[PDB]
Amino acid sequence: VDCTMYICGDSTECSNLLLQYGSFCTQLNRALTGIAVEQDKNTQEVFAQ
Amino acid sequence: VDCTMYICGDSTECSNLLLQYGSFCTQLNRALTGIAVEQDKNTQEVFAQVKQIYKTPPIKDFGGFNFSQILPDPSKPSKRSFIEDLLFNKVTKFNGLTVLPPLLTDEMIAQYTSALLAGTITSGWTFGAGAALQIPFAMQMAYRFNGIGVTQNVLYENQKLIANQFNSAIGKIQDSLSSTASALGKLQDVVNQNAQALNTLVKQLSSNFGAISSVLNDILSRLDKVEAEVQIDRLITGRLQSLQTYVTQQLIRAAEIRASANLAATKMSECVLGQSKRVDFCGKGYHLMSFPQSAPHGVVFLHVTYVPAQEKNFTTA
Amino acid sequence: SECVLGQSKRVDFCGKGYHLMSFPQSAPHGVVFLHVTYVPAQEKNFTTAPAICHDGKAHFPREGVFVSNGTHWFVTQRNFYEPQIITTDNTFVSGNCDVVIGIVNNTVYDPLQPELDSFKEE
Amino acid sequence: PLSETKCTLKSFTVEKGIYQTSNFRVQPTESIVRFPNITNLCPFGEVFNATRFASVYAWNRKRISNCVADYSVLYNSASFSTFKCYGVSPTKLNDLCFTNVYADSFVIRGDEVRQIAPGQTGKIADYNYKLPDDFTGCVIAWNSNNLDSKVGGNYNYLYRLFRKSNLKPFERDIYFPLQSYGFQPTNGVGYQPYRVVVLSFELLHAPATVCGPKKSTNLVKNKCVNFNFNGLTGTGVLTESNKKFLPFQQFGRDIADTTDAVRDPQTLEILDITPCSFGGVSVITPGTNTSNQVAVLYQGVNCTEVNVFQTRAGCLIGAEHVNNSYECDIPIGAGICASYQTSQSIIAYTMSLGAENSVAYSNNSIAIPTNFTISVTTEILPVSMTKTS
Ligand SMILES: *[C@@H]1O[C@H](CO)[C@@H](O[C@@H]2O[C@H](CO)[C@@H](O)[C@H](O)[C@H]2NC(C)=O)[C@H](O)[C@H]1NC(C)=O
Ligand SMILES: *[C@@H]1O[C@H](CO)[C@@H](O[C@@H]2O[C@H](CO)[C@@H](O)[C@H](O)[C@H]2NC(C)=O)[C@H](O)[C@H]1NC(C)=O
Ligand SMILES: *[C@@H]1O[C@H](CO)[C@@H](O[C@@H]2O[C@H](CO)[C@@H](O)[C@H](O)[C@H]2NC(C)=O)[C@H](O)[C@H]1NC(C)=O
Ligand SMILES: *[C@@H]1O[C@H](CO)[C@@H](O[C@@H]2O[C@H](CO)[C@@H](O)[C@H](O)[C@H]2NC(C)=O)[C@H](O)[C@H]1NC(C)=O
Ligand SMILES: *[C@@H]1O[C@H](CO)[C@@H](O)[C@H](O)[C@H]1NC(C)=O
Ligand SMILES: *[C@@H]1O[C@H](CO)[C@@H](O)[C@H](O)[C@H]1NC(C)=O
Ligand SMILES: *[C@@H]1O[C@H](CO)[C@@H](O)[C@H](O)[C@H]1NC(C)=O
Ligand SMILES: *[C@@H]1O[C@H](CO)[C@@H](O)[C@H](O)[C@H]1NC(C)=O
Ligand SMILES: *[C@@H]1O[C@H](CO)[C@@H](O)[C@H](O)[C@H]1NC(C)=O
Ligand SMILES: *[C@@H]1O[C@H](CO)[C@@H](O)[C@H](O)[C@H]1NC(C)=O
Ligand SMILES: *[C@@H]1O[C@H](CO)[C@@H](O)[C@H](O)[C@H]1NC(C)=O
Ligand SMILES: *[C@@H]1O[C@H](CO)[C@@H](O)[C@H](O)[C@H]1NC(C)=O
Repeated sequence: VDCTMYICGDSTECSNLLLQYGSFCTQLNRALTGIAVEQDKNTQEVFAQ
Repeated sequence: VDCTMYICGDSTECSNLLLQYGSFCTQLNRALTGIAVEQDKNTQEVFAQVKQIYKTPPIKDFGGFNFSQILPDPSKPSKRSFIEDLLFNKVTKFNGLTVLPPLLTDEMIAQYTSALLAGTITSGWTFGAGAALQIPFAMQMAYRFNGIGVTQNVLYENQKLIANQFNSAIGKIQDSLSSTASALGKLQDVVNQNAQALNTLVKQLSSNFGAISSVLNDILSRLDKVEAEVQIDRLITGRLQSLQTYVTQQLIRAAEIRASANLAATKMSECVLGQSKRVDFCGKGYHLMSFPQSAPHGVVFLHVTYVPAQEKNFTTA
Repeated sequence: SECVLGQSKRVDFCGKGYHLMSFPQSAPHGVVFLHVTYVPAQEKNFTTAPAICHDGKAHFPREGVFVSNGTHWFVTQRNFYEPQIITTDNTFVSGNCDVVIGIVNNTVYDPLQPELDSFKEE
Repeated sequence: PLSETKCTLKSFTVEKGIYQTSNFRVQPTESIVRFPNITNLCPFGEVFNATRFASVYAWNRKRISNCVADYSVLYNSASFSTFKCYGVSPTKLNDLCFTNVYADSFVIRGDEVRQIAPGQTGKIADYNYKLPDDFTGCVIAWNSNNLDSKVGGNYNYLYRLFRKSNLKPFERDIYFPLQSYGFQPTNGVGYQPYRVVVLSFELLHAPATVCGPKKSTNLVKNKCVNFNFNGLTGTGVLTESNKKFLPFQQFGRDIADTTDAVRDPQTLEILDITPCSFGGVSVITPGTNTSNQVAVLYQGVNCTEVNVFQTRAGCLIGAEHVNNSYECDIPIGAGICASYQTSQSIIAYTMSLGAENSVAYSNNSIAIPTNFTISVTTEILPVSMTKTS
């Protein structure tokens, strides 16, 4: 998920006011990315024995 | 982490307005304290599988097998082995951040591992069950080959060959660790995951949260009560949110680490203090033994395996 | 599953010691396992051997190890001292005894020779 | 300490264990105030008392710097209908210290000071003069009935009624769009003219040269104090800098976004700022059904700032070190454990790991059991918890 997309449609005003929260929503993307890699690792560990 | 520190620098006004949220941020400290105890318990469960300390004899006749690359040198101030030293070198404030040190320092971990290792070498798996019972290593090796469907004569006739292969493989481990640090990724990602979480948490102090300034003390120096309280409150709801996010992340990460630690304790119990009949649990190949090695914020198992090779094609019945 | 409905070969999974069995017991919001274990104790120190050369033939045990308390040799199992006279049905053979290391010399009683010798006496 | 634990736990009974209770923080010892000092006073009386003023169409921007402000005498005097400040409180201006100040002088009708506020829309706000929504500063307005109001009208002051475009804030623009107002004192209050002036500050992001009548206090090093450098208060211990500082900067700033290194507002020396020491505090104690004696652990802070014992956990007080090794009863950290044994006291020691032992070994010696024993171990596990909804 893209945070800026989900909250702000395309609006620059909303994006600027989301920036001023700083870097919360990099953390969310980061966590989801970790999950995404991790789900490939699980499948790899199971089937590539 | 101290919540009051992280949110409020020292300001009584911010602290009073944090009190009126009641007892959220005791919960956060409580959770972190639970984690802190829990990380000591994990280490305890892994390494304190042994009832008593065993020190190796000064006799190094084991039928040709060499273990001076995993037993400590008495000469070091911090008694550690060559492979341990390769391991410990290939692993690289005033906001409430109090970095509690572990209960067990790396020297103590090394003591425990040396004890387990010496007991494995001198006593087979018998010290896992009851009192330690001495035995020669060659006969222990025979025992372990009998466990996997190979008769012990195959050892006693091929003893020197087996010892040379073992020593060579240990040299291979020593080489692969003495050059490449990629192999430590399991521990290294954990260390990075924590040091990154701290940095993002701390960097959240630079954000305004809907205020006139991301620094509290500017606000205190430029406003009276009724509006300073508002701007501060904007900061509170969001610094507190950052802290709670950090707590949740650390909790989940700790549960993952717990699963890893219970697995490691299982491996220590079932592959150092004995021989695993579970196929491809401790090493690939038929399992014989293992050896543990200390590592910072982790453990290292060296599985030794019997791997058939160089076969022929026979016609059977 | 692995310690009530059977015997765990996994060392020090269900109780400390060699596992035999278990018994479960109810508990509020939990369960209680009572592992029963075999724990060796009260040992002695014997001088051993890896193998034996009888006529040139190396002998190894099918089970157990060769032991010596003194002026005598025995074979016995491994978690309990129960010394047995060595016989060809306790042991087995492979190869010559120049290839083994740490070996010792001893005569192995054979249970066929006495019956056969009895018939020659007749 | 024991009472702190009892208060923290919300019980009169404390069990054997270590409990975190509070935080320790070195307090300031005094205040030190520092400011730049100029021998000039800022000419604010020259603008409010000027005999002829700027129209709103062509409004005057006078600039202020290189002077010592004195707003308190301008505040404390009563000549002003309203005195409102936005992002800043009017009593507090004498504390801060700024880089520039702009006095924006003009005159306006009364019903239109409803409209002068920043971000508020309207005719005068969008066509004549604009204040940004992020505006910081003070707006003063005072009624004029013998100054810009006079019998026979007063048409020296013009207002632009229409315009084809809106302003970028703080800009001046040079049917005909410009019109005039009649200002007699005979008309009602809404129609009288009002002298209005806007003091738009830029906060410190550069060397400040404008602030109130205060006096500095001489600096100190190596003692925790409550500083104030160019209006930035705060607490910590100041010390000389090992750093090499650049000759336009003032403030060295951290990842935490708090000041770490400053330059003196009236000296060229550079000072490193360290917050004076703190640390979490936890209590070591046994259960209360044996004794009330306790010990204290001042985490992460050693014993030169608070029987004493120094550990890599912190400063431990109330316990006595022992060079014997007894197995752990209370964990602390760094391989130290505590207990309450026999008069009687808390003691600290380096934990043992079980007894030193060694297995006899050779290549021709083995051990076999002759007997055995049947133990029965207990192993408890949880399976469920209370189904809460
Ligand atoms: C066990 O292996 C180590 C491998 O290093 C042997 O130690 C080496 O021994 C030779 C002479 O024996 C020295 O020249 C090397 O410098 C030693 N290397 C190190 C790293 O110490 C050791 O001798 C072997 N054990 C036995 C009994 O031979
Ligand atoms: C089984 O494989 C091993 C190697 O894995 C062989 O051992 C090597 O034999 C050669 C003899 O030409 C020696 O030069 C090497 O030093 C031996 N290796 C080691 C590590 O010592 C062994 O010969 C093979 N067995 C058979 C029957 O061919
Ligand atoms: C080792 O065990 C053997 C077997 O018991 C001992 O030999 C016996 O010793 C008893 C006296 O203790 C004699 O009465 C038997 O006749 C012996 N039997 C045989 C077959 O010789 C032997 O003494 C033990 N060794 C030691 C040092 O105690
Ligand atoms: C086991 O017995 C054999 C003979 O029964 C021993 O072989 C003798 O060894 C000595 C020393 O090398 C030689 O002088 C003899 O010539 C050998 N005799 C024969 C027939 O080969 C053998 O040494 C004994 N084993 C041990 C471990 O002592
Ligand atoms: C001989 O064994 C080898 C094992 O790789 C294989 O190549 C060959 O196919 C076997 N014999 C037959 C008849 O397949
Ligand atoms: C005898 O066995 C016991 C086991 O504790 C031990 O004290 C002794 O060292 C053994 N014999 C020898 C020669 O070491
Ligand atoms: C054990 O090795 C030593 C070498 O010091 C030797 O004297 C002894 O006879 C060896 N024992 C066996 C059973 O090989
Ligand atoms: C303020 O004191 C400082 C001393 O460092 C000096 O630079 C400056 O000229 C003084 N201003 C006065 C006397 O007003
Ligand atoms: C002029 O303003 C100054 C301070 O700004 C004050 O001393 C003086 O009294 C004012 N003039 C009048 C007429 O009030
Ligand atoms: C626990 O508390 C009660 C009251 O102090 C006392 O009677 C009891 O003996 C105590 N327990 C012990 C072990 O002394
Ligand atoms: C506190 O700092 C260090 C840190 O352990 C300690 O060695 C020292 O005794 C204390 N400070 C001083 C100045 O002695
Ligand atoms: C503590 O160790 C020191 C060595 O510096 C010694 O003075 C002291 O006697 C030891 N404690 C005991 C009980 O021996």
